[PDB]
Amino acid sequence: AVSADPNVPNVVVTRLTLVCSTAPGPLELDLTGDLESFKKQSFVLKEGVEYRIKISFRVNREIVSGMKYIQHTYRKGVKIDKTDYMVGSYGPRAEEYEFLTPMEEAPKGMLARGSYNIKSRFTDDDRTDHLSWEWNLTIKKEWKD
Repeated sequence: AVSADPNVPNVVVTRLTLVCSTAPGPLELDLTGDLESFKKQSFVLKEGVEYRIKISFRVNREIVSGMKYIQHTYRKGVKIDKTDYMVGSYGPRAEEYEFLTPMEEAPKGMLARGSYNIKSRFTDDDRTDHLSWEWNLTIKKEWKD
């Protein structure tokens, strides 16, 4: 046999980047198969840093007009705030795309320092949900020192 039905998906979060003004670098997270490693590691940051998010996703099936990027800030198993970032429509033609969110200040404060489990659900207008994972955000005071 020379094939096993790879089930070519339409739109799925290929990778996740995180740039900033004083960060160590664009943290890249894997969102293809090895996702279990997310709960094993977190993202170190500083008290409420203004960082942007770059989502990447392949589109080789149909045009998904109405893509959305949600994210629930879960704390110790307790959702405290969640929002939906409208990405935009994307038609298949070559490879994935590179979305970009504005600088989002994280939670700051002496107690704000710690790991923050987040719930991101990659879906569209309403047809269905492309993919969703969970990663913790470890806040700090001088991650860039």
